[PDB]
Amino acid sequence: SLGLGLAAMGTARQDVYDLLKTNLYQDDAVTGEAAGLALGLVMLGSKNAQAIEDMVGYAQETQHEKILRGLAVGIALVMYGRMEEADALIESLCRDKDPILRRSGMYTVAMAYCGSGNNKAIRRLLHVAVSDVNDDVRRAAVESLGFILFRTPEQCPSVVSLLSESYNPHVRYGAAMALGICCAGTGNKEAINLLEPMTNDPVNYVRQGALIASALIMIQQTEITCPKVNQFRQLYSKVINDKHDDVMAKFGAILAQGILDAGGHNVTISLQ
Amino acid sequence: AVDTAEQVYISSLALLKMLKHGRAGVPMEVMGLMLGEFVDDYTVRVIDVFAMPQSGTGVSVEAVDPVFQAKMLDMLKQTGRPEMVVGWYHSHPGFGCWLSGVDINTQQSFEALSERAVAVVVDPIQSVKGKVVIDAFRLINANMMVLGHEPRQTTSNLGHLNKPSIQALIHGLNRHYYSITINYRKNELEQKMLLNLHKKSWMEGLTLQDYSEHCKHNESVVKEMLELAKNYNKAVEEEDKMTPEQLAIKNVGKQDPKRHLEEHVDVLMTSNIVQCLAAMLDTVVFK
Amino acid sequence: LREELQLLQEQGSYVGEVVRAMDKKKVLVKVHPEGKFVVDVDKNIDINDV
Amino acid sequence: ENSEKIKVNKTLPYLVSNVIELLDVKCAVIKTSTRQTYFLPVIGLVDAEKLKP
Amino acid sequence: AVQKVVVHPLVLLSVVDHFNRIGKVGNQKRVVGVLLGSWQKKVLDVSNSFAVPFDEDDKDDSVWFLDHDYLENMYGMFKKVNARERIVGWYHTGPKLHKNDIAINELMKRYCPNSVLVIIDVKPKDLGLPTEAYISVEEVHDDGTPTSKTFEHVTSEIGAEEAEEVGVEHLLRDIKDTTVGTLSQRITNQVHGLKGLNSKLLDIRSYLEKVATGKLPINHQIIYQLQDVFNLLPDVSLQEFVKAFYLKTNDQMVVVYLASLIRSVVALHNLINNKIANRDAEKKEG
Amino acid sequence: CTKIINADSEDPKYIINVKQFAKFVVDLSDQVAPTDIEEGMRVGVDRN
Amino acid sequence: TRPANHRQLTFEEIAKSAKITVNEVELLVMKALSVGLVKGSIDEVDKRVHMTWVQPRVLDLQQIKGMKDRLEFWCTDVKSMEMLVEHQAHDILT
Amino acid sequence: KQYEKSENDLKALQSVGQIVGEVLKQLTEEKFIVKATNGPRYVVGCRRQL
Amino acid sequence: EFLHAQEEVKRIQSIPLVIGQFLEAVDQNTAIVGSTTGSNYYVRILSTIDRELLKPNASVALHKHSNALV
Ligand SMILES: [Zn+2]
Repeated sequence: SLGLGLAAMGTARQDVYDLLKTNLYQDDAVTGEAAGLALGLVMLGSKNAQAIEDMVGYAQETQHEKILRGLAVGIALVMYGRMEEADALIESLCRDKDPILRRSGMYTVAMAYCGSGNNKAIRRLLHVAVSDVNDDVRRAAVESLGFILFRTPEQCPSVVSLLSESYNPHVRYGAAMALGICCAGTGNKEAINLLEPMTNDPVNYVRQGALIASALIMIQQTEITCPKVNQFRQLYSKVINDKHDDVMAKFGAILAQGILDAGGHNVTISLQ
Repeated sequence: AVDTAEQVYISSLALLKMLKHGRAGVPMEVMGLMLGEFVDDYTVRVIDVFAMPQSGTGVSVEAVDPVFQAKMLDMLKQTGRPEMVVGWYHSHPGFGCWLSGVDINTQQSFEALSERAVAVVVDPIQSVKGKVVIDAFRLINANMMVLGHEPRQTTSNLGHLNKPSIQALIHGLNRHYYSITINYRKNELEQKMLLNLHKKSWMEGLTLQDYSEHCKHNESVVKEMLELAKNYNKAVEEEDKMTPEQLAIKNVGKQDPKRHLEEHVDVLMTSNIVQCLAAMLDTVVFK
Repeated sequence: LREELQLLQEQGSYVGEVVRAMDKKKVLVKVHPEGKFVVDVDKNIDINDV
Repeated sequence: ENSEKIKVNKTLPYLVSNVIELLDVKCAVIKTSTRQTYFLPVIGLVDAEKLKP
Repeated sequence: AVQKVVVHPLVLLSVVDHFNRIGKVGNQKRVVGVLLGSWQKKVLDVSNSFAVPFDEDDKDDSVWFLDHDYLENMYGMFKKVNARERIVGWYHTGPKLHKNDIAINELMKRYCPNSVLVIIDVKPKDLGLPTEAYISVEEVHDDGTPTSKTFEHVTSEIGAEEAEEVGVEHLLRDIKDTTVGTLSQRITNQVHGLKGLNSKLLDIRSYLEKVATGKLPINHQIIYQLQDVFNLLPDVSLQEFVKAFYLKTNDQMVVVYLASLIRSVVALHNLINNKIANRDAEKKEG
Repeated sequence: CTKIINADSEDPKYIINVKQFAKFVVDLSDQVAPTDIEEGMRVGVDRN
Repeated sequence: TRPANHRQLTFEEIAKSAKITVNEVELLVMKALSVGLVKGSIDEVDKRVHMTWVQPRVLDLQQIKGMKDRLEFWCTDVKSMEMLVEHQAHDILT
Repeated sequence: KQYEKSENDLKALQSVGQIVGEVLKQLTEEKFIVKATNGPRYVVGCRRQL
Repeated sequence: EFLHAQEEVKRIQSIPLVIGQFLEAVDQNTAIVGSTTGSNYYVRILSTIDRELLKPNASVALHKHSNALV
């Protein structure tokens, strides 16, 4: 189903949509990630009557949570850049007390507001970034900053300047990925200035996301373009030949080696 | 088919039966049973907890009464809900949590009966301030004994909920069982009715705590605040260039500057405002 | 303040007088009310510092 | 069944001790061979008339 | 005569779950269970409870079932696991009590003579009432009324215990508000403290409307004779209580010249200390 | 190792001191012959 | 008859309505204080009798009607002036 | 009569002991200084209405 | 959060504490204390106590587990 939803991504084809429904109503715990992701990919940017309604109707009475997290991204991905038409759905998912579904609305407000400097989005998304109690939905708030602000990458170091200096690591984690996805491939040196204490944190996994975001920003950049390239290649090489770190601490390092030389230095990442 | 990073759901009443039965028999390592449901492959939930009578042997397989087993289950089928047992617990007061010698023997009987039968160890007397020392564990086999136990896979929720503590890893833990993750099934229709009903006082908000106890307090605080102002004068009129950030660190006394300042003034502000606002509203409301 | 509170919530140390050192990061210490002990050193302390 | 339960509740490891006095408000003071003084509200599986300091 | 009951916070909770056990088939809208307790003094204590299979029909409204056999053996098990605990009464839910409650209470007074029932409110959880406790008395009647059963009132509260407040604080972790916050918190204590002042007023509003109208019989014993004591209090005699307000000036005096001056002067230090540190770091930058 | 005060008939009922620890009343194990448990004898005693 | 509006009763009203002489109104009210159906006090330079009264009895339904009107004035004073406090201190409430 | 003695024994199975000590001095209204008969010193309180 | 940090600190001193005696002071906020149980210890101390009450000796209160000065 992941292969079928990816190859038929954005088709709005009825026949792949039908057998993905009867895959969803198998009610297996482990294919719920499989049914929910592919059901959004075939309905990407659609805003259908039955697609949102059946998925938001199914996501409460079930008993597992992999079934919920597949439909979490799926109902976020069924709408894409509607920019005003999701607002009844955005208000509906966040007012509920389901923590996964509140997190699902945070990915939905990200994908409906791509690249636009919406004042109503940056007010509301930062509001739940302060006052909410579950850590996972607080991350998807501060992770959704790059999805709405990647068109103007200059504001992103200014607004995540103190988001990287909270007390919990979860806000600091999604702060680190927000530098990685707002600024795509720029030799910024201001975000790199921010990421240097981020990779020197006491907590392990926020250092991991700092290593990945440092890998995302500087693909295909030589030392003469920005002077922080070979500094971090040997920093990646230090922590991967280190012994006494975590598997969590070194998962981002070996992944950073894969990102930095991707495509044989021929391709790049650019949401723009 | 092998283990992953699981998740343990406990009900709100289940944790309350743990700490109450542990607080009851605080010296002598109380014992009980754990009743829940296996919802999938690798998340376990528990809804119910009932205890066991005290055996002279101790925490072992001999403390399990089979006639108290089946007849207690006989009643809970016809009233409430029938469900399958999913495990057990005991209390270990002398330390935090690790499976001891006679702990691990009765575990092998349970995993021969059930699929997993997760153990639960709780110290009742350590949990004092605002946190509970609860952790659940689960035994491993000998087939992967020269291989890496806990065969965990594609997830990232394993590094949380505890690192292996050194008072627990000096015993078994690692090459004998594994640790598992526990969160709480937090629900509505219980949360607010526990909150508002446990801490509440209706008419307290507009009492007066009088004046004869209150003007005396306003009398007292101003007097040392006068000398606190005199000590505040002394540092301000001093004002010497003896490298004043180094002059302040050689004159540390847990004292004046700004710490022993307006902190008192804030208390003098808040006490008289709440006293006078309660005084003015009570003249308004009553006739 | 939170860093100050976590480090205080920790079991205390023992005081013991060193008689004389063994070789390879080992010493010979009676505590106060027990027998003697041959223990290991930490990173920051050395044999020549004993 | 009650006498079977008392049978399995008289273990083995009987820590011997010394009774020093007896009170009523049934009450007794126990000094063990660990030289520790204890006090009870309830005596146990004996008779108070069968006992003495 | 019972002084008051103490609600251990496990029992209510253990009524919510059993209402939720049958709640998938719940159409009886009432759950009877047995209230275990610890008799201490004239004051009463509650520690535990359990349930019982119960049916009832509004048709002939006296046909119902308390399982004595289930009440003997399961309480015998709780006696075996805990010899401290015994029965003190029973409970039911569905906040309107029903006509059968004379029959359940007068039945199981042969288990504990001064038995007591507690009505909880599982669905109403909003304004001002955790529970209520009833008791039975049988005097002649009164000076002149016919005899009856007449469920009476016992005042109630919610108590606690060490090593269960730990379970209270650690399971909630939601709002975590302290009483400190003396500006913001104490004013809101005056706000919703007065939002119950009219709430009890609107309840005493509705009662004498429907008895002055004259529907229900006038309780000549306590229902207004205690109010006849009440309605003279409110003394507002002016020309000496007007002279309460130089003590108001006295309470004002500490606020005005002490707290407004020093708070301003301390923040004025932060100006000169910053304006020095501004430009003396600016003139040394070059 | 410990020392034994005495024994009683039909049962172990063994009364055993340490002279430094307390005085226990314990049972014999399976690996013993119940004849050679004479009084005043040093005997190997379990820890649990 | 006057429910603590101005409960400081003058002596001539007692001496007329009880039709007792003027010199015996003091021995009459000291007896009612001795029994305990009233807990007032007596002035004699002004000869006005101050009243605090705690003894209850029956109230014929008509006095509930006047009690309703006093409770309704009691209602809108509590209700409206709470709306004053809430609307004034709304932003520090939370 | 025999069953009476058995139920008294089932009641008689929770005398977890009490520790015998003596009051050394009074610290505050609800803090005291006591000492065990062979052990250390402590700071304690009363029950509710002692 | 600064008030909840104050609360959990200022309820470390309402516990049925054990009694020891102050023996020596090492440096800033760390000392040697001997208990009434004997077996001399070495713990860290709080941030609240004014240090002018510990000059050769003091009757002091100690924690149960962490055995700190309170
Ligand atoms: Zn154990």
